[PDB]
Amino acid sequence: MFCSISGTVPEQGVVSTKSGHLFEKSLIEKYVRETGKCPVTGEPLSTEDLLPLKVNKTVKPRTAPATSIPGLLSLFHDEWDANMLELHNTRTQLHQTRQELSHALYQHDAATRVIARLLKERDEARAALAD
Amino acid sequence: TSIPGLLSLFHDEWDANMLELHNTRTQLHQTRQELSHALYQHDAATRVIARLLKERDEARAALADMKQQY
Amino acid sequence: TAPATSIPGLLSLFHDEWDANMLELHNTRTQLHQTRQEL
Amino acid sequence: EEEKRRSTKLPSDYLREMPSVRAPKFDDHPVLKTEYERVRNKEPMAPLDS
Repeated sequence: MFCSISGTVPEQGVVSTKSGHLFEKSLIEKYVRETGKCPVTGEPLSTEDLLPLKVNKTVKPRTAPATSIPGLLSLFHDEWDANMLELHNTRTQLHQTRQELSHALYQHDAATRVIARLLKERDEARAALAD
Repeated sequence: TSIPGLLSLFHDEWDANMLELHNTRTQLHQTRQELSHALYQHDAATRVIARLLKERDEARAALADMKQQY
Repeated sequence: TAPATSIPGLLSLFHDEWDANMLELHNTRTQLHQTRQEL
Repeated sequence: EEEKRRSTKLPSDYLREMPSVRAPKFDDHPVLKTEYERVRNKEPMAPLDS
């Protein structure tokens, strides 16, 4: 239901026609003009191709304390707190996952070298037994 | 400005924070594909050299029986 | 232009003029029913 | 392990060849600028005006 980039149910629901991916209106307009492409893949896209999927989302239910101007803004507060509290942790998870990937790549390179070497070992072993 | 401007700029900054977060998720998806390559590939390479060393010691036992004969 | 106090001060100003308007609600309502009584 | 021992360009930081993981792109909103500069230190915003 959620805009792929957003992750929660769009309040201005829009799919692009060319893609198959439903998007946030303001966000995906910014993004189509921000790289020129479809952010799901990198496909080239234009801003009108957006299709206004609007079936009147108005279902977002007031919770118990959130039903309040003091409450709605306090949860606004901890909400932005949590949005950045997720983004920065994703920054460092990228860093450690990326580091792990680099280590794995180096290990893979070492493995390829060993396989290349051990293959010379076996090929010469067999050519020798042929004598 | 006051409330329409406040909410507009809040909408903008959430848009920008989320474009950053999707940069995170996109690089992360590239990286986890790189992982699904790498770790499995090293398992496969352990398998490769295992096959090849069994092949080695097999040819070694072949030559060993050969020169046992003569 | 917006405060570089970005979420701290943005929230403090959000609340400040939110409640300024909520105060403009009360005084306007107050003179309204004051005048209802006088009428 | 011995494959590793004498590996050609043993980095274990080989992320150098990995793409540059760039700075958080809000050079046009000081908002998220100061947001991240504090947030990595995790020193929270105080709850609003109790």
